[PDB]
Amino acid sequence: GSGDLNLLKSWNPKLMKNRKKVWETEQDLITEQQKLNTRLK
Amino acid sequence: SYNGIGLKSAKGSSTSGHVQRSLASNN
Amino acid sequence: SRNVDKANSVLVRFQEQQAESAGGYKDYSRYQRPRNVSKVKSIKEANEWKRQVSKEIKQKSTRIYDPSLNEMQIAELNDELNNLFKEWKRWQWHI
Amino acid sequence: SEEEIKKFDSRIRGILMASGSTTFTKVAAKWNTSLISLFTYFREAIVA
Amino acid sequence: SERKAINKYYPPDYNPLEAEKLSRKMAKKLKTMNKSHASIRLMTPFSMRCLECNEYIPKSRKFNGKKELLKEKYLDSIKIYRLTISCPRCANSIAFRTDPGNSDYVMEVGGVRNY
Amino acid sequence: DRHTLAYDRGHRIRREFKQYSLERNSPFWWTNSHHDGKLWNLNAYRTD
Amino acid sequence: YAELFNNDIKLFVDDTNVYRVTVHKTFEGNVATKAINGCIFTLNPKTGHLFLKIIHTSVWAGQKRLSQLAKWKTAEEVSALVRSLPKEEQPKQIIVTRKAMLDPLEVHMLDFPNIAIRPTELRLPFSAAMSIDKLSDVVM
RNA sequence: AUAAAUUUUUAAG
RNA sequence: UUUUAAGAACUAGAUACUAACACAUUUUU
Ligand SMILES: [Mg+2]
Ligand SMILES: [Zn+2]
Repeated sequence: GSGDLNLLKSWNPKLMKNRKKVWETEQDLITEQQKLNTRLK
Repeated sequence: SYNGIGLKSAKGSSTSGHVQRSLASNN
Repeated sequence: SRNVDKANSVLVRFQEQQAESAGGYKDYSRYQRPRNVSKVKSIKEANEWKRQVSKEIKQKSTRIYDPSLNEMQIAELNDELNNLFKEWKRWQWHI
Repeated sequence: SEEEIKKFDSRIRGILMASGSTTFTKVAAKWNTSLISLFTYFREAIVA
Repeated sequence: SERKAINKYYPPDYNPLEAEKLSRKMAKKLKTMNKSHASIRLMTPFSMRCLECNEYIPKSRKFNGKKELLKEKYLDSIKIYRLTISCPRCANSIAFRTDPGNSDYVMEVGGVRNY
Repeated sequence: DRHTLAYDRGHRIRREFKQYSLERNSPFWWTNSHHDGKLWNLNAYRTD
Repeated sequence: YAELFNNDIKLFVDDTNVYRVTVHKTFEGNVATKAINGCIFTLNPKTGHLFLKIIHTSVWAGQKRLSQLAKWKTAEEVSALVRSLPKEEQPKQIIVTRKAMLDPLEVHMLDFPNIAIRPTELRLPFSAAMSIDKLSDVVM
């Protein structure tokens, strides 16, 4: 036991399971807002 | 029969200590 | 996991739900107010709900005089007192 | 030669003591990368 | 009573789904289960400066602290949490926020960050 | 990269003295896959 | 919206009215939730033939969790409905208003690899089709 | 002209 | 005085707590 306990808990955003979740949701919303921008043109 | 071939006993050798004559080289 | 999890599991609760029906357990150290007074039930019960208030009256009453110096804190705690003491009044009134 | 036999054995002991719990495929991976080295270097001699 | 325990003795009847229903009713009346609050042991990533006793939480310090699910939800759906930590010298509560869009924390109410 | 590699000479002794200047062993110290290519293959073993 | 009338033959599925529950009055007081007979609604955009599989609520009297049994039974009748179609009349593709019907149809339709399943990329008003008086008369 | 056969699990930290 | 919670029925599906334990990670493209 040496390093940060934060890595071993879920809520912290810095570790790679949650950062990936944010990546995915943001990517989906980028697709949606992109298509909806193209529709209005 | 144990003729002097094999291991002193199979304990730490992890094998089964199963020995068999070699049909290969005889004549 | 802290025993907060372990005391709330189904295997803990179910025996309490049997003890209510089979006897005189069920605490009152668990549940909260209950919010409304007149909705309470037979006297031998509100009797215990009432002490379930007076005890906190004693704890925080002792928690008044303490020098520990937080004046805002003891202000909100002071209001909490008044609230509870009013509740005590209400439980007496129903009795 | 006897020396580098003992070096190999000592290295296996290395893989063993180093990983308390590394799970599994890490261990097999390390042992692969060790053995393949030993054979690939010593190839012919080992038979005897 | 082994730490790793395979079985748990159950009463001889125990309709399990029935206990799920009656226990589901029981879940409302309890004080702890409904607290809306939470308690978690954690660390301070960004260090600190206290705004009361100006005490310094130097880099990363264990704390018994309090997690709360925030009524905000990042973007359309992402969870966002708010943590509180008491100061060692004084009784003071400092809070966090976790920004999923910007990985680092941002904080409020009772502490400032060192640069 | 051969045009560069012809200006790399003394690679072997360097490989052997990597023992001293860094901790982690390099199980293959007797070849550079750059100069010597790749001296073995396995994948057949897999299927077998 | 253009690909619908291309030479492929596709079908349209609306299961929303398979499960209907209306409010009535009990003899003391309540809100009475009752189940009215539903229907399974599929059409191709070309012929305009309305396939309805009328469903009587007596089938629903022995179950709980009726959302699952709903989507699954509707999927079944889509499967058998495909089994009413010879190779020339087999649909090329199938499209469903909801995306909560995708899985059970993927379950039943495995035997028909030539039949693709697709979600609706456009909101479609096949849910209120019971407002057509002839259809609702045949169902009631 | 050979008949040569090792093991095997629980708790605590 | 003030105050509203409690009961019945229905729905689809995964999430919290603990880190004391181990952390050359090496390596084939
Ligand atoms: Mg200990
Ligand atoms: Zn302080």
